[PDB]
Amino acid sequence: MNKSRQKELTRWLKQQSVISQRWLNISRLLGFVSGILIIAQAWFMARILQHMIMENIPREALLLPFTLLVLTFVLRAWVVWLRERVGYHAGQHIRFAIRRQVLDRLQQAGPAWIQGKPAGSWATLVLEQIDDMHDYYARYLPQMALAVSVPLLIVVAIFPSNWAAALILLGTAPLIPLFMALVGMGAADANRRNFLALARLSGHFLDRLRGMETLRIFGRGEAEIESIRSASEDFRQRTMEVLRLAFLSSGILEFFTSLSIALVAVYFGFSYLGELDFGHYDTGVTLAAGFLALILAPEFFQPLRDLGTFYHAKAQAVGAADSLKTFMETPLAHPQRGEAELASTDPVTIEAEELFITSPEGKTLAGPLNFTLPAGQRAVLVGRSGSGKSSLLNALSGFLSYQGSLRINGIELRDLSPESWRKHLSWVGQNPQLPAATLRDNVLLARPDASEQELQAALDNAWVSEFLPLLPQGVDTPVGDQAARLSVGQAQRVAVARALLNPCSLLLLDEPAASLDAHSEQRVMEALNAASLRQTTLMVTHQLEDLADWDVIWVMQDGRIIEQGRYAELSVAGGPFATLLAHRQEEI
Amino acid sequence: MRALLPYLALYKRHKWMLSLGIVLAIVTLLASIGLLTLSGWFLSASAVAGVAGLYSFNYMLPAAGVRGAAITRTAGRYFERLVSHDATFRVLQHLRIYTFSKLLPLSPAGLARRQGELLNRVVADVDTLDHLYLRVISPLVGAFVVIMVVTIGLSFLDFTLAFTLGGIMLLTLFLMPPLFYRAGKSTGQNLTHLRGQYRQQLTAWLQGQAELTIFGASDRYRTQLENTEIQWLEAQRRQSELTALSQAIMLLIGALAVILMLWMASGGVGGNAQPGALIALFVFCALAAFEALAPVTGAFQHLGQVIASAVRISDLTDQKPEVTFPDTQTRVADRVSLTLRDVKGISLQVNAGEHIAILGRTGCGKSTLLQQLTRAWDPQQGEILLNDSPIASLNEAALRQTISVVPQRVHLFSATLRDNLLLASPGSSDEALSEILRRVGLEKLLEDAGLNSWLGEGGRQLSGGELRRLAIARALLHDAPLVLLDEPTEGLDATTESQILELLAEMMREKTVLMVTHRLRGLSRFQQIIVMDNGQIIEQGTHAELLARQGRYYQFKQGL
Ligand code: HEB
Ligand SMILES: Nc1ncnc2c1ncn2[C@@H]1O[C@H](COP(=O)(O)OP(=O)(O)OP(=O)(O)O)[C@@H](O)[C@H]1O
Ligand SMILES: [Mg+2]
Repeated sequence: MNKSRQKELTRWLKQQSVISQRWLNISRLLGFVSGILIIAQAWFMARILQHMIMENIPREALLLPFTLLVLTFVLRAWVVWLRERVGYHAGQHIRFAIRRQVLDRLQQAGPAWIQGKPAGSWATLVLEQIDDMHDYYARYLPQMALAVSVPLLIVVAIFPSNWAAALILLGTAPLIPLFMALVGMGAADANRRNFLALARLSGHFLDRLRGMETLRIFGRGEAEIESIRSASEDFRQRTMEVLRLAFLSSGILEFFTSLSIALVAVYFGFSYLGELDFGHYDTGVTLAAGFLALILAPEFFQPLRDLGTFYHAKAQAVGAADSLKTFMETPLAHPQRGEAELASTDPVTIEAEELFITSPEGKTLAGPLNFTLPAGQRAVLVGRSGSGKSSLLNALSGFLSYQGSLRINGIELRDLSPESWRKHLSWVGQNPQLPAATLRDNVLLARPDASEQELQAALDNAWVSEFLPLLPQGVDTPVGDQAARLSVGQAQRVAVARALLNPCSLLLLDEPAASLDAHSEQRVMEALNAASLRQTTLMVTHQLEDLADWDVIWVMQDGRIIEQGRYAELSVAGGPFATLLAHRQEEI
Repeated sequence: MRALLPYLALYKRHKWMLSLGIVLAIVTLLASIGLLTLSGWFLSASAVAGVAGLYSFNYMLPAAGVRGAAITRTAGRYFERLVSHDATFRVLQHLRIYTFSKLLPLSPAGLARRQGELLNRVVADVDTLDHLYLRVISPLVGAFVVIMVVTIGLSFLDFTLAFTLGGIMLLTLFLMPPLFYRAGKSTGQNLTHLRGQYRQQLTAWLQGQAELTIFGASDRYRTQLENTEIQWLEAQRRQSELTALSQAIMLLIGALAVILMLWMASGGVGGNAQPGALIALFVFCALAAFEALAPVTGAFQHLGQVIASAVRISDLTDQKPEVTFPDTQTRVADRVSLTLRDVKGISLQVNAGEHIAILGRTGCGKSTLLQQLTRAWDPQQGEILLNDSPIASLNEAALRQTISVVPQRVHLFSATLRDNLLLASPGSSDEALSEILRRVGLEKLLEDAGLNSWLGEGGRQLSGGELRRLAIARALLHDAPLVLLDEPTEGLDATTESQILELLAEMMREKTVLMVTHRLRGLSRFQQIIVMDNGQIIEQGTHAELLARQGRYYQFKQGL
């Protein structure tokens, strides 16, 4: 149909709605009941009002029509209550399925993709933006079904009593879509871009707030207030130009509901006076037919006027569907999942032949890698920042897909089943994260069914028990969000304790002592130097002076291993390592 | 709701656009009520008149009111929307300026206490305060004024009938919104608790995905996370279970008014035993008058959010800044000689035009020396003098001009390359701007869309080596006699580090440079090296002097 982004996103929003079609159909059925109970309510009010005004009947005689009018009002409130609890269910069961799809996809992509954006950027996509679509499904979609049931059902009711009053309402029925096709649909997509500019203006304010420290030292306080003023005024002027067209739809709908109420009153008003003798079916025009048409004339346009009240329900779901549609459609290259399984639990031998490491988007991270790590031999990766050192450790963990040959004990890493390969793996990792609740669960993450003796043995071997008394509750201290209770030096030792709790075939250590205290560096490397001799170890570091005892060194630059050898020969060779060692020794 | 007073007073800037928008909202509602009430009376009045009263009915006067009520409703709705949206964007503009103008005089200190996620609440709280007018004030004030105008104007017919329609409408404006805000307070508290627990568990599941999948715990933490969603989705249901009740009751109340008008006005309107046409006047007024009350119950719920956002913003902006700048007049000196006395009480003298290096080890001692040298906070220890005068005597406009800082954290604004450098110098020639980029070795940024490439969120993220060069470009553009280098060449490779140090010496030669570093590269060029631990200068002197005396600088060069 239409190639605009407004219609492409709105089509996506409706395709996600079949998860809860059952509820959107009950809400549609209850809209027909609302239309019937509106007509019955109007027919009783008109029938009561005619008796009092024309026939002069006391109110006490009209105890039956008053009773039926009250039930019709009571049933209307029941349907309204039912129709909105059904409406909530439709929205809830859609967001649950979309949130599950986002988490499934973002888990399949793995940490290689989750680290591409800040953690708060994913929570906006999962909490705020998925929830922004609730009102489209709970309110806007059910109301847009009500805007075609009730108006058509009102006309069928007033048609038998008076066809002229039915044409007044029906005559205005096709003009409203006609306005939309001509000029209304064009402004709808222009509005969608103003909501993007309003979200972009909110990032211009957040940027000036995040950089107040930089604006302060340059004396740009007053010149950024003017920058805020100009950006805000620029947005408002451009938005108000569009909103002059977009607010005609609200004005036209108010003109047609006012002209139709006026026409019903004028036609019926003069039909009683005898000036007009058309419209009725030769049975004469009564006051009951006039009130039925007049009571139902506002209700003919009420579903359409209420659909403009739910505009922002659609406008904020389209803004959310703008971000969820691209997320669910970005092409991701998941590392291949095999079916093989490692034979034994002895330390593994790693061989790489013309190995290339590829990011999920498709970019190459580490160039041609050729190395061999026999069983049980510790190895060191060194190099400059951004030289692809973590990519090698990510690839060995199974987080990045590789184009070359990377064999674990003579078995390709692609063919190894990740569920069983990662049981023979222990990674301390860079920027460690303690995702459990309490400090006892963070350590026991490797295996929750561990004896208290092994827990204490792991806590002692990792030098975590020495600062446990400083913690209030000891081993049961809750680390909290991002381990605010543990410092970066002592949260780094809990990661070591977690790594050493379970036996492993390959131990990967990525910058373990980087950005720790002078004391936590001693404690972490004391444990990791001793723990690296029990199995195959691959450590990434810049503490080049400490690493005089490791079996091999891989100086990695520009994604390639440019120098290999022991520390005794590389330090004095005068090549890439000597430059790195010379640069490192300047730091105090 | 006393928390809204500092922000209600912000409305004084646009009190004619804001009050016009409310007036147009009331006028539109009275045209809706007027048109249907007048239509209802016209039908009944002409029905009882019949054909016999055709000549003596005077139907021209009602028709002039039907024409006017349809135009007033048509145009009032169109300008209700325009005026109230224009005014909402003006309120937001003045809120953003007010918040920024109050958060800047307390920039380093006040917000110091996670400052990353604090600002996302500030941005979201200013947005929520922007909703107070259209989402809260306009519906509640509009409903009350509409009810009174109906109640007052409808009492020229029957006082008893007018008061029992307005009394019903006034009761449900003042009693029904508070009774539902109170009803859902328990669930609204349990809804905020479970939302932030899900966010905490989600973030810990995405951030720790490498740790969780390697240690085989990714599935059982997704389960705990998807159980907090189930509890959260149940608290969200019980919140709708109550909004579905506040909409059914609003339908029953407006049904009660119609029943009462049909019944009470049956007995009589005023002194009229048989009201006749006046029965339909009151019934059709009760049918249309309850459209003014539709937004009010949901306009009170959002008032709780606006109040909550108001205290959060007032807790920040209504802080006392740590430093107060005198409003005096000073001429910026071409040469600045910096001297310090007893600031854990370190004293140093920096003559004009000479470079200084400070060799504090990181972690063991953090150099807040550059922070109180830019008046982020006052030095409690002692006195800091700038060019033989106290630093506190300089007004902010001249303090900024006399000190140029290259902070360790370089901020890359979401703006063009030209806007990231006109920061330093407000007016610089487009060529003089481009010369500095070549000098600092940033000619690569000039290759593609030079001085027009979007930097930051929009695109073109700078690397660490290229981002340090940008901070130095800002310092070199913003010509100041005194330059404070905050750990430059940290986290950069050996090639870039040597490139910047030579850039520092060649470009900043007639400037008083005070460098804070924990490296040892290129300290021979710096005269009077200062070495300190935990804020205590062990010794000092030129590069040769330190080696001769065999102090702490000597063992540093020995690898010990
Ligand atoms: C430009 C884009 C846009 C924007 C941005 C906006 C922004 C806004 N807004 Fe708007 N709207 C619109 C577009 C818009 N808008 C429209 C179009 C309409 C119409 C709808 C109907 O029809 O009604 C409205 C309508 C409207 C209204 C009425 C309706 C209801 O009630 O619901 C209101 C109240 C509002 C508020 C508001 C606010 C507060 C804001 C801030 C954020 N809004
Ligand atoms: N997931 C990714 N997607 C895209 N590019 C990436 C990704 N991870 C790393 N890179 C980039 O690939 C190159 C190598 O990065 P990598 O993290 O492997 O280096 P590193 O030496 O381990 O880093 P550091 O010095 O910070 O420890 C850099 O340009 C880096 O920014
Ligand atoms: Mg790395």
